[PDB]
Amino acid sequence: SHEQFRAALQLVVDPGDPRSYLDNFIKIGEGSTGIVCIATVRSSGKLVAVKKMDLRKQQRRELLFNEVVIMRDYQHENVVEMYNSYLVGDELWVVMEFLEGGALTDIVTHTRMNEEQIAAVCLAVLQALSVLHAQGVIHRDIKSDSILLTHDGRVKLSDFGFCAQVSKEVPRRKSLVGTPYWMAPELISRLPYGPEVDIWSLGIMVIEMVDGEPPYFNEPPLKAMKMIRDNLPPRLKNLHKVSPSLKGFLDRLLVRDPAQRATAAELLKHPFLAKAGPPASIVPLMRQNR
Amino acid sequence: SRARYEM
Repeated sequence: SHEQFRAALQLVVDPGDPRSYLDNFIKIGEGSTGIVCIATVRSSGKLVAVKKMDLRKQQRRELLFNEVVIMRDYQHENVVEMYNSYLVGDELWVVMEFLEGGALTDIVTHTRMNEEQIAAVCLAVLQALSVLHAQGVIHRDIKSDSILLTHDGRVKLSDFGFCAQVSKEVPRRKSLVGTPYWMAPELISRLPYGPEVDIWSLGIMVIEMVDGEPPYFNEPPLKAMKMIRDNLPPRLKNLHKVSPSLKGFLDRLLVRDPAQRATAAELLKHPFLAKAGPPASIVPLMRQNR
Repeated sequence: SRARYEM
């Protein structure tokens, strides 16, 4: 069964073993599905990232295919580029673009973003989501941890391990997936849902960028979910620290009824995004420059 | 509490 699954993965991944061309693996991160390492390409000295996922440690093993489906089919400026996949012993390894600026989480937990920087993040994320959503791909784990940065401040969406596809034949998903504090209310309620859930989750990430943490963050996950489900949309702690344009923007995101929530395509036209600075504006937020 | 841990 584990052996059964390893055989199945073998048929979809690239042959061989990237240890044959990579040196000096150093762990830089963890997620829910496994670890992320930096590695050096021996021929070039260039750096790549390698995501390692133990097949025996997944809640839903079959979701590991999402790594392969996205790599093969859905590449974009604001999406982390995946180069090759391999089966190495009991682990799936994906060799991918190294985002040397780290994750948006390290920024929001340690500094205050201004609205030029917030708008720049939101615009980049919404450009990615508009393209993904138009092809039926729902990310389902939008949060600051999934947004990665280059040294020069370019913003890219990562961690597609929990994504799903909708289509005319499967118009909604039903699975309980994501990270509790960021989950849409319709998804916690176990209603069938669509791309709208990413827009809610993006709202919660805006609250992260303003407040430093999502709502209810010092409640246990199950209680926080219950509160998201039953209560009016969560509020900024610091409502006085946001412009009316940012507040107006956020009110299109954190809408309980998914039919009334803005779509990514609509949000790209919102006047808040007119504030977006260039990638350069993000650079001073990163650990190496603060 | 304060869980950056997915499902």
